[PDB]
Amino acid sequence: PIETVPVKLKPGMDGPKVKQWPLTEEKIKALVEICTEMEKEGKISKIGPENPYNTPVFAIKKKDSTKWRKLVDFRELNKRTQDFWEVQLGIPHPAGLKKKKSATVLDVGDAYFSVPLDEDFRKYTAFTIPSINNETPGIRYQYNVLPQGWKGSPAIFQSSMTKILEPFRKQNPDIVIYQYMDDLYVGSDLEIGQHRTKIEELRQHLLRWGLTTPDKKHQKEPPFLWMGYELHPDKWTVQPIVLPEKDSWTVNDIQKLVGKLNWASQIYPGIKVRQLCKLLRGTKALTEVIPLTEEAELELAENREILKEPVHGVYYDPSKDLIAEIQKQGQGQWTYQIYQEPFKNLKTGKYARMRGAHTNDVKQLTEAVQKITTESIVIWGKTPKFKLPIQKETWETWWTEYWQATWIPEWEFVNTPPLVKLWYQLEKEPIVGAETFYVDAGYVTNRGRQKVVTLTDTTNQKTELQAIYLALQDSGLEVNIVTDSQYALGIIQAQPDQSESELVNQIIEQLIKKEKVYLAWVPAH
Amino acid sequence: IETVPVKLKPGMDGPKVKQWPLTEEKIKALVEICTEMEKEGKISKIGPENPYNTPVFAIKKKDSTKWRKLVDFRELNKRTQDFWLGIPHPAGLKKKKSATVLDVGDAYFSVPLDEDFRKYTAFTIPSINNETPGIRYQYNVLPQGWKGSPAIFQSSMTKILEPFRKQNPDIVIYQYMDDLYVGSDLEIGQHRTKIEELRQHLLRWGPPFLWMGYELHPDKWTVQPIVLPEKDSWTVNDIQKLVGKLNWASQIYPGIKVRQLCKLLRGTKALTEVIPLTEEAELELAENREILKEPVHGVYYDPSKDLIAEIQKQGQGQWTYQIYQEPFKNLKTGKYATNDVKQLTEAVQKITTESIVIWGKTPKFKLPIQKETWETWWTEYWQATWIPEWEFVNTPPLVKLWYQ
Ligand SMILES: CC(C)=CCOc1cc(NC(=S)c2ccoc2C)ccc1Cl
Repeated sequence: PIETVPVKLKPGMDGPKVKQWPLTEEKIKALVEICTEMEKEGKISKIGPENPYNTPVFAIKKKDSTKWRKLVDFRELNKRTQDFWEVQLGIPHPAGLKKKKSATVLDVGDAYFSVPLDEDFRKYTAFTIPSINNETPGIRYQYNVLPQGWKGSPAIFQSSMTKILEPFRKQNPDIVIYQYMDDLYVGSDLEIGQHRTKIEELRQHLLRWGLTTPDKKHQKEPPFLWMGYELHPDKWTVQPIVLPEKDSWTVNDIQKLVGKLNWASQIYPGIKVRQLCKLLRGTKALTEVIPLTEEAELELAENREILKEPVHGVYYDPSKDLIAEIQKQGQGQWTYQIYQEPFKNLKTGKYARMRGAHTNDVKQLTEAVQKITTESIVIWGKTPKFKLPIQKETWETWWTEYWQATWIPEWEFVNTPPLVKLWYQLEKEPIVGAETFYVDAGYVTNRGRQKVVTLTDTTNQKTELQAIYLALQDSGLEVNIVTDSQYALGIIQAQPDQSESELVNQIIEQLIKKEKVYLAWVPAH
Repeated sequence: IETVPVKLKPGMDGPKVKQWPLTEEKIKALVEICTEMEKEGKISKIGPENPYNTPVFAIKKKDSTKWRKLVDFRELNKRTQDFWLGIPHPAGLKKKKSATVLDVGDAYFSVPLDEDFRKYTAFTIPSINNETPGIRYQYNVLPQGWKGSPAIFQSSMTKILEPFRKQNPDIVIYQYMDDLYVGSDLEIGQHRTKIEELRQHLLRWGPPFLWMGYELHPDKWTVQPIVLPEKDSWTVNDIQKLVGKLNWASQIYPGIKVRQLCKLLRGTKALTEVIPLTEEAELELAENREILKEPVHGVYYDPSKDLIAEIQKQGQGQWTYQIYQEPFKNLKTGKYATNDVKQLTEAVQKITTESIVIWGKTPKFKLPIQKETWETWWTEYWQATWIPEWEFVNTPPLVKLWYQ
């Protein structure tokens, strides 16, 4: 059969020693029946009073039958069981797959119950079936196989399934299997019958080790609804997405919507949730009703239309290259789509991540490129060729002068407005015949000019930026500004073009307008 | 053979480090590599009853078309017991004119690893798009890159090197992890031959070159002193940049005075307005200039303290680094002059190699780059067999201004 996986309890801990709750003579009867069958099948074994351990058991009738189901509470044993290597915590994103002529999912009936348990560990799996009549005491058992509900069952099962599957996989490279909990998904490019044939070889190979699965008659067929998706043998999409037509919206409704709207973005290009999100400002309760703004209904309405028309992503062709294309959808908003054949989208997506209170498009687009790259390596194990709306000259100019190291794969400029550029650049050397402002909230110039404005509610850092703003404000098309604020300096030297702070945006505004600006720092006192 | 029992620092448990996503190419490489190491029993697949994990990478060998498997045993080494006879750091190495580095990691693969420690060496070969479980393994032999491996092989090592060491004691030989640092002052030609001989003198018992196979030259390493602008005329701006740098540097060399220079800065003059220098100011600058000509006195290296390194991107393919243990108290300072990441990684390896050679330990780096970027590309340019520790930072535009 299958090689047993040795298990141990966490160091310095003893097995579970927890009382069996009182049961109904009815439930006792049920369990005894259930447990006897199990013993006859070898899944468990009566034990002697030699075993001091115990885990509770109770009877449950699931939704549809006047028959009884057995439940054993392993919370305690689990708190006491060693950690295992994580079960598949990572999953396949649809755009990563290669299409197949046929796909078939095989539900593995009685998974865990078909796998032996480490002899030495069985003792900790002890439970008891109370006796109906008092003076006549209860039945003690221990598990011989993976206890459903136990800590290591999933991991140990996955593990075993793999060893079992290996051989077959080798005798059948023309076949692909993705294990996932109890299901087994199998794709091939074999002709229908040819495929449906192997599906049957497999079942046999599995049945060889007692594992049972559903018959062609009873199998689930593509499309495969899985993890919020709709998988066809040749294409994919997010399952069905319908937007409500309510006239009254609560913070919670809006949150759900934005959330569903978010989901869609990975495949439906152009979804926008900016205006909806705005509706959440200042909200005081989940049940608070917010009225939609002219701009928010347009968006909802616009999105509704997008979702009406289904779209479907194609699969990955490992024989062809990956192309990633990125566009600015708005300030802070970026969109991209990865395709191999022109517009033949594998995936698409957005990026709003603003890293730092201040930024410029060159910095952000670059980060966009990094997120996409990371994503790709995870899905296709390679980086895509990029199609970017920025010129190398621009890129190089920014790159070359930014303190942080950065690197963008191979990219090709694409003239798809809007084009990202630097709205301005600080002069590298002080400007001749340009007035010089010494700011500290006020300024003093080489030309005698001054303004000592006094702000209220202002922070220490925010007061510094104000001075500069003043200087900028009042100066001509060329200015030399001298400050002692290393903070302001860094901000501006970073050359942001967008900011969370209004003040900063005002300055940026001034900055774009100027002809040449030279900013310099000097020690305080 | 007989395995020497190794244990983690008391109370500590094994590593459970996440594996960073790998490119198919690197994945294919590691598979090829591990499949053969398995056939030869160096490694074995493992079960779910092992929860530990260490990251593996694939890097290229310089001047070799083969891939090297690189296991990030950084967290493991940290939780591994110290070792209680040591082969201390030969101060004589830094002085040597020429030094070559050789990868001797293959030596370890002849010594078994204590059966009870093996579990902690678990590492995993990731699968593209998670379509498969991920091949899980653990070591049976001493693994390359673990701090225990050099220790446990010390004996067997000194043995094989006693002859060359006495039949050639003009050569200094330092071992650090998978590396062997061979130093001398012979001619670069003599060096290469004496080297080759040790290669076979090693082959005799059972070493491709490291750091491009290439050479090293520790004699020619020098500190990058803080420098000042030496210019024709001095404008108001020039002088402010000057005072600022000076003021900053004053915290290290308290002998720096700015008084006279700060006096030329009275009034709110036009930044471009040239300022002739007074006599006092002229002497002041000169003195400051003299003080900076050499590293501050009093800075000694403490074996019990971490060795820190900071890098600054200057531009045009130029970087500046500083190795210290305490703020402003630099043990060393240097310069280094493709793409940003490729450079940085070459620099990091360079600075690490120096740390090893000079002090016998790796520095803890502070890099000016975003994590995801580094994680993404570092293995594409990396060639060392060791991995320094690192963290990521936001370089203050002033510090850069104050260097180079
Ligand atoms: C993740 C999942 C449910 C996969 C099964 O669905 C499909 C998977 C593929 N193609 C591949 S490469 C495949 C087949 C079995 O397992 C894998 C990873 C194609 C179409 C569908 Cl409908």
